[PDB]
Amino acid sequence: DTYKLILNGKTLKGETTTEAVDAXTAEKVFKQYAXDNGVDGEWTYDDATKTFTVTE
Repeated sequence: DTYKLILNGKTLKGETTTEAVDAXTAEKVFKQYAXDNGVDGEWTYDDATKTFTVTE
Protein backbone atom coordinates (compact mmCIF):
# COMPACT_ATOMS: atom_id res chain seq x y z
CA ASP A 1 0.00 0.00 0.00
CA THR A 2 1.02 3.64 -0.37
CA TYR A 3 2.52 5.25 2.72
CA LYS A 4 3.27 8.93 3.14
CA LEU A 5 5.80 10.88 5.16
CA ILE A 6 5.52 14.47 6.27
CA LEU A 7 8.84 16.00 7.33
CA ASN A 8 8.97 19.12 9.48
CA GLY A 9 12.62 20.07 9.82
CA LYS A 10 14.05 23.19 11.40
CA THR A 11 15.65 24.18 8.07
CA LEU A 12 13.47 22.30 5.61
CA LYS A 13 10.12 20.65 5.03
CA GLY A 14 9.10 17.82 2.76
CA GLU A 15 6.67 15.10 1.87
CA THR A 16 7.23 11.81 0.07
CA THR A 17 5.51 8.46 -0.49
CA THR A 18 6.61 4.84 -0.75
CA GLU A 19 4.95 1.58 -1.70
CA ALA A 20 5.49 -0.99 1.07
CA VAL A 21 4.09 -4.31 2.30
CA ASP A 22 3.61 -3.00 5.82
CA ALA A 23 3.67 0.16 7.89
CA UNK A 24 7.47 -1.92 9.63
CA THR A 25 9.04 -1.49 6.21
CA ALA A 26 7.56 1.92 5.46
CA GLU A 27 8.67 3.28 8.82
CA LYS A 28 12.13 1.69 8.76
CA VAL A 29 12.26 3.65 4.51
CA PHE A 30 11.11 6.92 6.16
CA LYS A 31 13.06 6.81 9.41
CA GLN A 32 16.38 6.35 5.94
CA TYR A 33 14.58 9.32 4.23
CA ALA A 34 14.40 11.65 7.23
CA UNK A 35 18.88 10.05 7.19
CA ASP A 36 18.97 11.65 3.75
CA ASN A 37 17.50 14.90 5.05
CA GLY A 38 19.45 15.10 8.30
CA VAL A 39 16.21 15.17 10.29
CA ASP A 40 15.87 13.43 13.64
CA GLY A 41 12.90 14.06 15.91
CA GLU A 42 9.49 13.09 17.22
CA TRP A 43 7.54 10.57 15.16
CA THR A 44 3.81 9.86 14.85
CA TYR A 45 1.76 7.60 12.57
CA ASP A 46 -1.84 8.03 11.36
CA ASP A 47 -3.27 4.65 10.35
CA ALA A 48 -6.33 6.26 8.71
CA THR A 49 -4.28 7.97 6.01
CA LYS A 50 -1.16 5.75 6.32
CA THR A 51 0.88 8.87 6.99
CA PHE A 52 3.96 9.23 9.22
CA THR A 53 5.06 12.61 10.48
CA VAL A 54 8.45 13.55 11.87
CA THR A 55 9.07 16.90 13.54
CA GLU A 56 12.56 18.10 14.43
